[PDB]
Amino acid sequence: SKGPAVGIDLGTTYSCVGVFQHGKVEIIANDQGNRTTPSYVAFTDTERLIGDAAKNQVAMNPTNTVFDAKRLIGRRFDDAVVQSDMKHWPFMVVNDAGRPKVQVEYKGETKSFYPEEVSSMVLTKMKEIAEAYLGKTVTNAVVTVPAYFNDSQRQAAKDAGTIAGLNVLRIINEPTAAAIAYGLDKKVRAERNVLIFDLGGGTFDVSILTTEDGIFEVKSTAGDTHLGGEDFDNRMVNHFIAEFKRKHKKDISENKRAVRRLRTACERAKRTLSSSTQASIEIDSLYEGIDFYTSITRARFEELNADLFRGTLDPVEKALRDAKLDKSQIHDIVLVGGSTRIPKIQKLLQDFFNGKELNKSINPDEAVAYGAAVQAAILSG
Ligand SMILES: Nc1ncnc2c1ncn2[C@@H]1O[C@H](COP(=O)(O)OP(=O)(O)O)[C@@H](O)[C@H]1O
Repeated sequence: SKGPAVGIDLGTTYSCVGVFQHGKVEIIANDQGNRTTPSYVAFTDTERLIGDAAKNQVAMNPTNTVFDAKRLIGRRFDDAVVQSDMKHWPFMVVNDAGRPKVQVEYKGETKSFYPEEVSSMVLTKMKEIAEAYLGKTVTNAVVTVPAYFNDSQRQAAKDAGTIAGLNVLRIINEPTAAAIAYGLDKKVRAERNVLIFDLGGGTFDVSILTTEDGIFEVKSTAGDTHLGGEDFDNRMVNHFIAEFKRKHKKDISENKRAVRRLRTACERAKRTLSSSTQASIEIDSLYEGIDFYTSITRARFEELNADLFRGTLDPVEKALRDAKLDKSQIHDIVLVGGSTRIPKIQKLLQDFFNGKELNKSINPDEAVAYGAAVQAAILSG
């Protein structure tokens, strides 16, 4: 026997899967052709679309396109963290005897779903993707939950795998995976103090990790659970909403769809802003048939979020305090999280540790997956 054993990075927002076949951990590409998937589950009149095609339909299907599934998993309905977010989603999360589900309308009927199977649904597609490129049925996986996950959330995110059909070997911490990606545990026989800076698409996770000879210990976590990628897009989306409104003197705001088209355009823009210094927002017949055609500077950009971009440096210290370690004591700075591609966030942190070089060679949206797959081979039999 042998069996392809994949490591999956289930995200909050996006999830990436990857395997390591003889020598390299290759990161299973996507049907549309991406190294990701946005963690989106949609129910319409005909079908239930997971992955990308779901995310694309969220304007034209608001009330019945479920997402941010990972924020519910683990908690009971009467929890605080659910009560706050309950006021921020186009769908409905209800209670069923203390436990929550998402109520939506699937193929004309009205059904309800338990977080672990909304999150399972993603795994299922994530499952298929592994099968697509490898050419065989994939049963073994290793999943990533953040450091702040308690048994409740683990036993659920473990359960998303079981229900997906997956036989989950072990279930590990994101920050840890990252450190393993870089082989920071493959060490040189001293003690190790490592730092993880995930800056997701919705979550800012910071961790300071001690490797005491081959083994990790999870030291101190920290961050803003509502600061992230989308927020950055919101500042852009909020800006152009203004520039256009003032260019024509016609406000778009309360137009659910006009809003989204710009949205996805600001996203596209922001990403290239990490290499190029100029973005180009090009949306045809946006609103009242008017076209929108403009640009945004990388300069202009960094100043839009500047208040937020800058502020992240704060938890770095804050963990480092609880961690009972000085800036210097860290032997590794690992840039995990997609958003860490923004060069403004990069230098801010690189300056913060005073010139130190940053561990950023692997694509900050994959990284947590890379190890997930690696830690798998070891566990693979
Ligand atoms: N080249 C890029 N430049 C800037 N931001 C990016 C780039 N690529 C992706 N992002 C952003 O990073 C976020 C994705 O991080 P994500 O993959 O969700 O982390 P996790 O998987 O830990 O949730 C998205 O909001 C996306 O817009």
